[PDB]
Amino acid sequence: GYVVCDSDKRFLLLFSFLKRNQKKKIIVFLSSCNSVKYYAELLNYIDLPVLELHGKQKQQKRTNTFFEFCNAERGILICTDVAARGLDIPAVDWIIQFDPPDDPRDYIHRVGRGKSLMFLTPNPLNEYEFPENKIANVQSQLEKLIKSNYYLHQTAKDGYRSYLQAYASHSLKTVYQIDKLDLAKVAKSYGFPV
Amino acid sequence: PYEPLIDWFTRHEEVMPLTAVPEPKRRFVPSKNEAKRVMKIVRAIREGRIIPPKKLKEMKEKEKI
Amino acid sequence: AIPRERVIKAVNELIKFTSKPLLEDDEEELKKDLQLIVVNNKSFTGTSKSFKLKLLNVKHSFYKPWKEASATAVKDFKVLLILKDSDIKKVSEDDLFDQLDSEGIKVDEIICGKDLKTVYKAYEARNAFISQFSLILADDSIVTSLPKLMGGKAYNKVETTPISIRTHANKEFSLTTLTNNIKKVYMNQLPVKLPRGTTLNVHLGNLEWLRPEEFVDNVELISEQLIKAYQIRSIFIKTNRSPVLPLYYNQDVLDEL
Amino acid sequence: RSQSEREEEWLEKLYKKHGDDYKKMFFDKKLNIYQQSEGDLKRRLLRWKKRNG
Amino acid sequence: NKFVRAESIVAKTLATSREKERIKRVSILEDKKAKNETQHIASGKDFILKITEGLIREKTTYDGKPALLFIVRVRGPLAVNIPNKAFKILSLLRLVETNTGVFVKLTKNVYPLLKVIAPYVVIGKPSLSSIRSLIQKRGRIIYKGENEAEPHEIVLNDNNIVEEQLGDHGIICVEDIIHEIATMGESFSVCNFFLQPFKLNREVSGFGSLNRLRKIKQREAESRTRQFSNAATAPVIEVDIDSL
Amino acid sequence: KVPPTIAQFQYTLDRNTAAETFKLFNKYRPETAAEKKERLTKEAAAVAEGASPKPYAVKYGLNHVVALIENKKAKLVLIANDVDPIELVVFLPALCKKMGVPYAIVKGKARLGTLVNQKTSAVAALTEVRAEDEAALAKLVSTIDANFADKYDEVKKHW
Amino acid sequence: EYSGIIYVSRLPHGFHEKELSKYFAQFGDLKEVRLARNKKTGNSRHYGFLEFVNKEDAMIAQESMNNYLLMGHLLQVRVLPKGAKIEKLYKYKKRVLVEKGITKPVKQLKDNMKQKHEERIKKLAKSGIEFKW
RNA sequence: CCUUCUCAAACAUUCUGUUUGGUAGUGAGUGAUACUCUUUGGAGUUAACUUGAAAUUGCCUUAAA
Repeated sequence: GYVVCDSDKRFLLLFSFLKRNQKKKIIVFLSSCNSVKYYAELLNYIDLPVLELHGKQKQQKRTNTFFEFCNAERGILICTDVAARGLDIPAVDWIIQFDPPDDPRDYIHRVGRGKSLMFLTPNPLNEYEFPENKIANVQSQLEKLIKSNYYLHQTAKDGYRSYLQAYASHSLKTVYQIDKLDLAKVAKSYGFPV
Repeated sequence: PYEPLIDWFTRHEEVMPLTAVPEPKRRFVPSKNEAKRVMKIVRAIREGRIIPPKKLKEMKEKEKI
Repeated sequence: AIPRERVIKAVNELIKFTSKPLLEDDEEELKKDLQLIVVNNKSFTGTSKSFKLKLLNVKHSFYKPWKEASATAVKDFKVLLILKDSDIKKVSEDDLFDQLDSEGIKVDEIICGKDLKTVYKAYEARNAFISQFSLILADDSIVTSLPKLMGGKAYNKVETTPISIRTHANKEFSLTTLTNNIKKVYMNQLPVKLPRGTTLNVHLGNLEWLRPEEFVDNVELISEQLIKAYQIRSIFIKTNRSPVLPLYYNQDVLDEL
Repeated sequence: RSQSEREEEWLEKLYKKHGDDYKKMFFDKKLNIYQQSEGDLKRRLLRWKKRNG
Repeated sequence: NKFVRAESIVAKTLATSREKERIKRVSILEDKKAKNETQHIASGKDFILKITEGLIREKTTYDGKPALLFIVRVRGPLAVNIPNKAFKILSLLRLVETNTGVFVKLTKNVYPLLKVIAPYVVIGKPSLSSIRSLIQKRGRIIYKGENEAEPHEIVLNDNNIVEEQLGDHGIICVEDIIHEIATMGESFSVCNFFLQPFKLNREVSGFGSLNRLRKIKQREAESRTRQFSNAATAPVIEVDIDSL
Repeated sequence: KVPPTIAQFQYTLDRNTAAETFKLFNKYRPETAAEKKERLTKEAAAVAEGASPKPYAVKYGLNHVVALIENKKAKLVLIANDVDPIELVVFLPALCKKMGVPYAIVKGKARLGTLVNQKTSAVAALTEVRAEDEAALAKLVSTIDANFADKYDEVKKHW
Repeated sequence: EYSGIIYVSRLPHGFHEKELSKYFAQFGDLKEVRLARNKKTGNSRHYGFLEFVNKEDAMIAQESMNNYLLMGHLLQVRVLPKGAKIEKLYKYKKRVLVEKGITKPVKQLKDNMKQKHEERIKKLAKSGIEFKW
């Protein structure tokens, strides 16, 4: 149904899932195609071998990687909302959209084709009670990791920005620029909101 | 004549930095000015016009006795 | 010699007790996993509260699958090496990987005695440093100095308290003495503390590791080394707050009281 | 126009470590300090290969 | 009469905590070494470190042989107040004053007491010239003044003063005192309490331009040429007294 | 008679706090022109025959600092009260308040110069810090926010 | 109003009644000083109370020590109103173990162990577990 | 505003192996049944977790001027 998490504990909770669910086939959805260019660099760097799908990469790569995910057994991909339209795989158990969606109505059609949940503190199936203590302590490791690579500083820069630009180009009363930037920055690990 | 300065603008703290200037590579990479100086002294040692710090001890171990 | 049949029957009852009818694994998974073998005596080390970890020899490694699928678990297994002030000046991490990837163990971080008293001296920085790691190794010399440098919270567990490793061939440091002793502690030894009281549990760890026939060999040799060295009272196999499994029961040690 | 005595020797260090794996080479820290991109790196390599092998 | 800052008053206690616990620790292991109850302690023997001059650290065990030492007062460590066990030994050796030397013989009874005062003293076996030059350069004698005054400590100027105070023990002159000090004899306990302590001048000996920098250079040379072991199996640091 | 944003100075940091500031700050000395030169000659000797990490030292140009506040790089800022044109700094305590950056007016413009190899400094700031002193800094900050920011909430008012 | 009794917290590691009495003596004649400690082992809870014979002395000490960075953690001092006196804080040393053991005969405790062991085998059967011997 | 108990033997040489002994910890709190002793008092143990070193009262002098 949904999980309630703050903008600090947002990617913290996501990273906590992907390590334990390495055996399974789960789907992570983002709003921007410039957000997945960050996550599919971090997780491949910290050795959770995820797959990368976005608009900014070439079509033959977009085909030959997504094909490999269909024929896999243990795999995991990161793809956007708009790029994953029409090509859905039954080989799935968790459909977990991370960002707020494009259409609040069309997402219902996206599910009933897998288990669905959202992430909302600023904003059928059951909610999920969440332990505060057992989140992974990889934040200061990431804070050291961001300010010492440049490439991951730039991809985080255009991860944070593109996410927040898509957050402002929404239509709902819930998703209308309420979330403070002192929390949203630590999702992409910053001392200042870029 | 002497009103207290009512801080009508500093009351509210800023979240983001003022400018969105992209950080340069050189702020993360080892400095190239340092590399320039080092590779200048390197030349000076090959030419023999700067005597190395290791031999400078040997020039005073033999002299001023 | 203890009966192996009662050990098989014990672990089978542990299988039945673990097969019983949230999105994170806060307590449910630990109470499922964590086996502990209790050993009772009339006053273990009765007056001296030393923090020595008795390295009980075991045929089969439980640290190995603890590595392989702590990779899947949220809390990762990483190998720490506390050394002395001349060692890091002499030996890098790359030489450790050169000689320990051959069998397949990985040294995560090497740590000086300087680092625990300057950079990791802040209490939250210290706690969050050590609690990340499960295997704590310390060169023989530094071990006695370590209750002060890493504090008491590092000693409340069995994981976070260090293991005394010898690195000195006739007081001279050698890499080889480290290379083979890291192997012996890792695959052939299980550490456990000795409290000043009566009760002692041995943290065998997760029930899921080493198919129950192997678990018999673990328990067998543990009793083969704890009853020979010390006179003891009682032994119980216990998963977290089960009705206990009385394994060994002695009536000839109590006569001296 | 040629390449520098150190630059060449630093390029040898890369090729003997990775060969033609520019991605791994670009994410390396021990040899690739000044975080030069693949295009910059491979250009230098193609040049170094022309004076050597 | 001055105000005492808070930082200093906590620093003194925080350092004496280390010193009280350290002295008790050495006291326990040395008590358990003498009673032959060496069942479960760190080490049941005695090492001596001899640091010479590029700084070679030797590790040699202490023999049962009686040796001749010249203990020199240091002033160390920083925030420490001396405990009861330090007040006692330094009263017996009469080394309450800083920059002050004394001669003692080292035996199996003397050596355990040496580990207690090791952060306060710098020890070592002197040579014949170190002893002989020291006595002919510095020397005090506490005896009566003109007619009334007692506490005059003057100087080893004469040999007839040596006659009047010692005499019948076989000692006649200052060089004979040097003989019974360099070579361990009968009259050593007689003349050792006759030259009570020595008055060594301090190093550098100033606060100013050149003297502060020279004190800085020597102060960093201290921690290199001397270590505080703090453990119950502390190897006794012996240094060159001919150089010192 | 003083307008409130002037003599928002003169209400400086106290004795015990001040020394403890320098206790931290003297740990973060920039290399001297002599030292920098020898370091590089040490490099040249070595690198002519046969790795390093980025070095923390405090930051010291008025420019550089006014860059650093407002960009969030700054953590602590030290601002000397007596300056030839006061105007050269009068905005600075407010700017910091506005970017939420912890600041303290220190006494002795020369005293800043000490910690930085220069004659004077007007302003120095500790941006990045070593691992061990990270806690030391953040506590100092709090100490400063108590005895300076909270103690003088009325520094923006009263002539 | 306020009273001579003071509250001090965030005390340094090893800043005891000896040094609380000695340092705050320089502010003036103190009446009565305490420090809360653990009973399991004799060490400070890092907070204590002390009283002055002068109320004005209490407020002067508070003015000068309210935020005092002292070896890794800043001293917090608070005045107390009329009432709320210094009551029950005892000097607790390191408490040692006392060896009360044998007294009862070996045959009594043996059959006590037999009773507890047979009931122990009769305990697993109460909740879904069957185990031999 | 000082910085912390930075290694010893007995046997064995497979280029270092075995055995023996060595550590008294910031405080405060959350915590699911077991262990022996004691005779009612908790005595001492046994998983785990929280935390900016957090907190409201358990009966020697040249390291100076």
